[PDB]
Amino acid sequence: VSPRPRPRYREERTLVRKLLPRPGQSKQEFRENVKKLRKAFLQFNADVSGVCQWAIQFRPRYGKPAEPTETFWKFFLEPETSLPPNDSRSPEFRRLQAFEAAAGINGAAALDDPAFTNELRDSILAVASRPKTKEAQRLFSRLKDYQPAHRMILAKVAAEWIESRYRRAHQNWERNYEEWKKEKQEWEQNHPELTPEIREAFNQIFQQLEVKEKRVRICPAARLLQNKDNCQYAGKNKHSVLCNQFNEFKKNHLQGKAIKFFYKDAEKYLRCGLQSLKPNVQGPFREDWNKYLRYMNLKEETLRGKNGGRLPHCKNLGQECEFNPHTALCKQYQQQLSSRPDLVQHDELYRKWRREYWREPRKPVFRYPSVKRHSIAKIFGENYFQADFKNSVVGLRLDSMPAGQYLEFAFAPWPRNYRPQPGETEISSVHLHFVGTRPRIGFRFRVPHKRSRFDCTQEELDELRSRTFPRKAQDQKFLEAARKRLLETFPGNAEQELRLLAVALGTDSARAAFFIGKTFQQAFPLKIVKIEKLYTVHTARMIRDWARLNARQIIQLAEENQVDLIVLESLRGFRPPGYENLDQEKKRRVAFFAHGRIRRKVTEKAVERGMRVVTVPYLASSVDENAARVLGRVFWGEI
Ligand SMILES: [Zn+2]
Ligand SMILES: [Zn+2]
Repeated sequence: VSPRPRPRYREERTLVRKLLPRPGQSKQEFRENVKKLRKAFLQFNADVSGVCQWAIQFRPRYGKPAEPTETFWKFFLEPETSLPPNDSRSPEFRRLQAFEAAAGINGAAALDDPAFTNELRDSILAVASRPKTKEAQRLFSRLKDYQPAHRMILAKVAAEWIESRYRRAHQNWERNYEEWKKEKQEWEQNHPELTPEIREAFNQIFQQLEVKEKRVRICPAARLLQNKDNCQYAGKNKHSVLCNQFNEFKKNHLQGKAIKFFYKDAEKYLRCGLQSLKPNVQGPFREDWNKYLRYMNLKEETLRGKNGGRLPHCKNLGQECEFNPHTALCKQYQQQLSSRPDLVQHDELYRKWRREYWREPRKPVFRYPSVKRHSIAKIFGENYFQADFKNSVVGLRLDSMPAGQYLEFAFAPWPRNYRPQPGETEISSVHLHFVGTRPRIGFRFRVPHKRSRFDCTQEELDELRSRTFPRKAQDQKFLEAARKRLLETFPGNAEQELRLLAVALGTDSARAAFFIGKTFQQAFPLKIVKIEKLYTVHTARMIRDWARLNARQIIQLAEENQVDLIVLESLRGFRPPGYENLDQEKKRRVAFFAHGRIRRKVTEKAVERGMRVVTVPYLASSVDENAARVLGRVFWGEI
């Protein structure tokens, strides 16, 4: 039996508490002690980042031959899959030994152990034989004089940082990239009129302009050819300012028949005079008119100027505007097309291609842990801390400070409401980070997942969605493989007994549907607030509170009905450019982020409470809320 990969949903908790002055100690003592914690936090970031800078040079490069360094790369990241299960030592200790050999902190002697394959031994030699940058020599010169336990922690935190951020995202991207290429080739074979020559022509036009966006914010080629003042980008709501203004005038100051016919009578008036109006509206018109000239900032003189008596604005907002001139970008495109009338025909088809197939999905780039976002925490393990939950005091032994000696702090007491009380768990480690200038400590302890009735992991359902079937065009294949995996690993008759909560998120109201097998059993109230309310892409993140709070309601309702499976709805696919006022593409982008966040929190909690999660595609319809029940039938594949 070849050993299995570590879980991604970890069976562990960290409770974070503010570090406080210990009662009877000067603000100055605290400050000097907090200064020592800050220096150790920053040194730990420097050390992990240094290890990452060294390790990341051996990442496999897409579509290239495996380097001889690759086995060491794979092992550093996930040592457990290459070691014997009956190893007397931990994968963490084995990683330490491989790292020391590969970095020349030690020799290959430690690697004579049969725990290590020859492939590993050979890969580690290949790493050690390479010249080291000055930076790596400085890092290894420093780490050589650390205690083994601190080096082990460093290696573990760097390896886990790289594996969990970069490597998962890189593996998701590779499959996304591979399938995008197959979908591109098929779309091009099915639309052969968009030849390479034509694509190139448009590509060069959009480079010459300076359009780096997939989705071009430019009037259609053919609208642009009409040669009128009609852009959909220049105004507010695809009309001039005056057209918007007149609409407020018509709601605020006009009444009865005047709301309809004032525009018409004003143009009749301007061209042919008051006596051209019906006798019975001359009176009201006089008043409506001098009011009109005041609410807009218009003179009757200059209005008589245009086309023999015409108002310089639309009469409705429900019509294409002729007073809304084209943006400078609309006009440059128009200039490019005028010397290329051959391209006009293919404008729309080329923009469809450009939105999907001009740019490959972005290959992830390695990111270092951020000090300001406290991406990582300094680890104090077995003989480097003490905790007294009676007097809420903690001792933290810095790296070179002797055994039994601690810097001592109080901390915000463990809440009584917080379910694992210190006495019903064991603290394996304390984790130090800073939020701004303020020190925080995390008490780390193990909580096993409740066992699911499904003999399948959430990690398998995620791999189906992210690797096996990554494209939107593969949604149907994703849902079919997920349903099949879930039905085949449910112990009984899934179609009669599988307990499922469906919750419809987004522009489908706050309703949930409980199913037993394929049978809709009960609809349940669910009090969610929408993304419209509660109002460095931001830092006023009240999404996090929105996500945690709304996640908790979904989980309570699921647990209350001994649910096996939570089915979520993803957010509506992205509309085509134009009829997207800048503001509403920001608000659709906040929705997507916030909803991503609710799904992740519900998933993490669900796996802890012995459940599984599946996110179905946005309910595509072609006036009451049946939506959660429809979502469940979509899962079962009746719709
Ligand atoms: Zn335009
Ligand atoms: Zn208009």
